[PDB]
Amino acid sequence: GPHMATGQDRVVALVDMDCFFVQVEQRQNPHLRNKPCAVVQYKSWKGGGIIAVSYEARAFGVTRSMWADDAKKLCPDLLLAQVRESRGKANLTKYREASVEVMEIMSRFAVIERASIDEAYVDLTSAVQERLQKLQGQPISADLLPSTYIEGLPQGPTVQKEGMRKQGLFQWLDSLQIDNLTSPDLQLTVGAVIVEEMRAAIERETGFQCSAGISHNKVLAKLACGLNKPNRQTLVSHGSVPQLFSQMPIRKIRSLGGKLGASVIEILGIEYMGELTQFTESQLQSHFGEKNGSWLYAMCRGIEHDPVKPRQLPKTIGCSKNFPGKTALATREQVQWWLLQLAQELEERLTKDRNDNDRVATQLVVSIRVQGDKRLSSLRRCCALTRYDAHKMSHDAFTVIKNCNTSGIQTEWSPPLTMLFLCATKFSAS
DNA sequence: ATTATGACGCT
DNA sequence: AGCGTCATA
Ligand SMILES: [Ca+2]
Ligand SMILES: [Mn+2]
Ligand SMILES: [Mn+2]
Repeated sequence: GPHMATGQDRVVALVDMDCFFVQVEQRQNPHLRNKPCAVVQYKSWKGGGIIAVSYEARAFGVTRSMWADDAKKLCPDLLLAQVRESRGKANLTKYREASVEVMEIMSRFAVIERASIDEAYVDLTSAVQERLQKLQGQPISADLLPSTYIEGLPQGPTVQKEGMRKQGLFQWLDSLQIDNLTSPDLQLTVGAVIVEEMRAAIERETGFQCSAGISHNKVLAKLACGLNKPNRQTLVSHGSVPQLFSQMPIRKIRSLGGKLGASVIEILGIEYMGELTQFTESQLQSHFGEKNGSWLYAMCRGIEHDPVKPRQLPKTIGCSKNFPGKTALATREQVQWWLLQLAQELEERLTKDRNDNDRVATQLVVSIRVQGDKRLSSLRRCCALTRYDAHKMSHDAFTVIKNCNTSGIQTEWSPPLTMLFLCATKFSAS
């Protein structure tokens, strides 16, 4: 009872941009705004591969991973924007730079953890405490939460969407104890007020809309964020977790979308996150290991302790290209040319990074895939990265992989290469 | 013939 | 270190 940790010590948010690469292209080209549209890379093979889709286009059934030619079958008026191509490959610089815009705004409010190109976690615990003492114990108006959903509400004893949102919010605010500076529900609510402000700032200063989740930890904040996309934010309280989890497929929780999650389902014979509560911590540890078992035992009760890491910049800078089917590299001159292409983009990004961020990478990782291998990567070798020079890096990369050539002829490369990857790692302050 | 990334876990 | 898992546009 009195000693049962409830994992309600923190306020954590996850902010995720809506249809992010699409919004980047729509800002640039006003003709794409408020239209079914998607972002595509390459074009020759089946119209190119879709990597982002506007909500108008999702209404037609267009999804990520779809070939654009196939997407056009569902949505003949689908508009497309192409990823830039430089040095023979897709170049994602525009989206990386747009990401920096958003991350710098978020950093004004709190320490952030960059979790992807389009999302970051925020630990708002301290900011909430500050805002609470500022408020001087006066109630929180619904007007301060104009885009917030309270998950699980309304409930108990209007047929429009916005009507339902306000009803739930009213019920929530009506129940709040604003006299208690330590009530977790109140702390989450103030957290949500700050996130409204953060999200307003992002939209004002970039033109980009986003969604957000506010809860007591990262996993719940991430889950919350997706519940009412686009352009809305969702508060998932500790108390909302039993009902929420009672019909929540296990694969929906971050880190359980793959083999581990499938094993939880198969081994335990369950489907929903809430069903995990019936197992002892030792039982879960027996099946899924010490770390996973403890994590599952607490997570199915809404509790997780993974900190928001103070890290706004990516830890690695990498350049990758596939060479599918018949385009696989079968000559040494081919392999060397593409290593140079990759190394030149890497040099460009590394030099910008050194100037912007006062650091230098010290290790070069080289990875390849060979025709036939189901694995995404076939071989990964590291060497020293001592100078930001594309010609040196590409020569070094070749040196570390050249023994993979099974061909007796050194001019030929066998078996052909279907992927090259160069990654700079192990940064030090400079 | 989704592709281009990027973090973190295991041994 | 090299490999695997899981994740996101
Ligand atoms: Ca997003
Ligand atoms: Mn995202
Ligand atoms: Mn997505």
